[PDB]
Amino acid sequence: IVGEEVPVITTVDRKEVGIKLKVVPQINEGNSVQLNI
Amino acid sequence: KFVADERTNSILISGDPKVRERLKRLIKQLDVEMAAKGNNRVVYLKYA
Repeated sequence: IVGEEVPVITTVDRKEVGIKLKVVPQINEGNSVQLNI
Repeated sequence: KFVADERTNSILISGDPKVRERLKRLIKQLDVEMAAKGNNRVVYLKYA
């Protein structure tokens, strides 16, 4: 994440906004990569 | 007749020197150890 945590009413809570990439790769035993993104 | 110890894992015998001939034969007969069977296997999943 490149961004900022900003508070939001709900009370209040910290929510992150910006450029964020959450990836979980697993590699086929050669070449192709599977991505849960 | 027959004995063994699994402290030592050794056949003991009670009886003949014919029992000594044939039961040194069976001392030797089942001494063999089975080759590994790959009873378990670790498989690398490519996709799933």
